[PDB]
Amino acid sequence: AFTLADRVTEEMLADKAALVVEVVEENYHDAPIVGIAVVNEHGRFFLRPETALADPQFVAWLGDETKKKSMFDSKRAAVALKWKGIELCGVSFDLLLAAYLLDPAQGVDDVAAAAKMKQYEAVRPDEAVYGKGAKRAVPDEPVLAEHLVRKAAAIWALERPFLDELRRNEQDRLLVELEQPLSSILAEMEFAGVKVDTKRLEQMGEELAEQLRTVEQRIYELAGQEFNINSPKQLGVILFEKLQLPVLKKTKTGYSTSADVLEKLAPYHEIVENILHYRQLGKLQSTYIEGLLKVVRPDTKKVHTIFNQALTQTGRLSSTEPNLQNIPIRLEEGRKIRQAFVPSESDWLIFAADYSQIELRVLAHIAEDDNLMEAFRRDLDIHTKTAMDIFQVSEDEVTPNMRRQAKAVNFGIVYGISDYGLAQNLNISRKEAAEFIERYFESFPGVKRYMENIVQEAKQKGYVTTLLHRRRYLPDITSRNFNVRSFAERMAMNTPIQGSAADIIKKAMIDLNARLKEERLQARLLLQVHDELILEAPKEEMERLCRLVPEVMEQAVTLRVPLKVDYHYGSTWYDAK
DNA sequence: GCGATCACGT
DNA sequence: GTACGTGATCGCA
Repeated sequence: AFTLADRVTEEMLADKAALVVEVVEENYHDAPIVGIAVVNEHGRFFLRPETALADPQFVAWLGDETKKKSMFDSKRAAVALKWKGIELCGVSFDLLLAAYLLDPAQGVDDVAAAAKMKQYEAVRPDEAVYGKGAKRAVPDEPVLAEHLVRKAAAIWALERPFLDELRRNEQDRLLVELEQPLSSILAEMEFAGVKVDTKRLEQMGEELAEQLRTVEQRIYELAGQEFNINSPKQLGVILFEKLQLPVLKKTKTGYSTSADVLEKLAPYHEIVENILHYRQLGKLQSTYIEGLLKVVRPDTKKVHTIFNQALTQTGRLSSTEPNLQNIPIRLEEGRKIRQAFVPSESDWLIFAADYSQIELRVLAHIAEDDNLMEAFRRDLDIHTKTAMDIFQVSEDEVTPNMRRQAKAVNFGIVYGISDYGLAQNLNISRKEAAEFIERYFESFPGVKRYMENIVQEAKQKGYVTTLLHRRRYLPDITSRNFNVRSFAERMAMNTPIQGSAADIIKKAMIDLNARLKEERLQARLLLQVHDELILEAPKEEMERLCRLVPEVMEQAVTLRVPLKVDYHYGSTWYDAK
């Protein structure tokens, strides 16, 4: 049983405890704390938050680094407490991050899922307690208090077996020196948020809305009819039924209207280019203008993203509400959305720094391919150099299309694309793509050795690892379905590359955070997107940041090839280019 | 109201 | 067809 507590007592404030600070709303920013449980050597306690969070001794305990707490998803609680003006310190074990590191494919999203990994089932899944979707609801205090106490008791019971397995995997330092410190840095970044120029966004959205209606009127002209252009079903009836355009690709219920297909239907009818333009404009208007404006807080005029640290199978961060990694990077108005992201104070600027080709540099290091390593030691343009070797031409003989094809081979490596995906990316046959790949391996035989050796290692051990000992289990590597086996082989090759790059960026973030405080700069980390870090800082700090940030990022790890960082600053994220 | 499906940005 | 997140439509109960 447990103590349903009236007031905070001294025995609730031991120097080691499992702690539950429950935030039930999915978006925890400025969200209610619905209850608190503490389990320690003296007992098990449920506290009402209006009581506990108004208690000086309990608040002092929360903020005391020397009182150690074990938790699940400590960042959710940290941020919810930041919005109440309360600091959470001393979190020495995060069970969500521990479960993530042990097996990211398990999907661990609550205490019960993690507990089941160790045959502990005396805790319910959150979904069984709070309900799903519309029916979601905080239950009565007796049901709530038992749930929170069972979650804390599970965290209390599970710390030792989880830490023991992490230690056997050589992942104990990964948890304690990388993922957990990063969790606190991410909490600060989310809480600070990023200032959005909403008038600029609304002005962009008004541009699009008038452009969209011009294109949309033109499409109804060439259609001889009005129809929902945003319905791929109705658009198929207009294209392939009414206008009798060739069906080149089939979807599983009707006709494909992908941008891939439409670009090749373009010579046949003027409607097609107008559909393509409508699709561009409408994606910007719906996903990025209206999408962003919906998640800007009117109190702060900021967006406060939520970074998901325990989701991807490579170790990269993901982010939501908004997903600021999805912001377009190709077109002109694509990245012009980034004009809307501004410093949060007068006379501050945005500073952005990004790793140049970190994935291919990591590959050069892991594969120890002499040709790849030398190209980076000479700081060559890697796509031009790849074209030179594959086609055996001098630099001045590399045509733009040759460089494009080499760049597509290189991107297929960074992102693990199939050779059918290479064919599909280059609009060539599978046989031609295969010959492309063999010429690459003729030029980079160390990369070929690495690809063969890592697949054999994944088959032997059952998993692959990154430079900082993240692992990914690959049970499909021995499957008899060719497509299932092939995807697992590509993941064996890709995860050490993408996940080691993720490791390096996370270590750079931790090193940068420490250096900024050591230097007593006001500069603050705001975002991590792709291979880039974004900060804001007083304009009087730019010259110092120009030396400090690239140095910290370049020295985060020592590889057989240099790490290279490009950096810029400006009055907006766009202009930090 | 929720799930499957399509499309598009990463 | 890499890692993912989002929006729109559709057609269910």
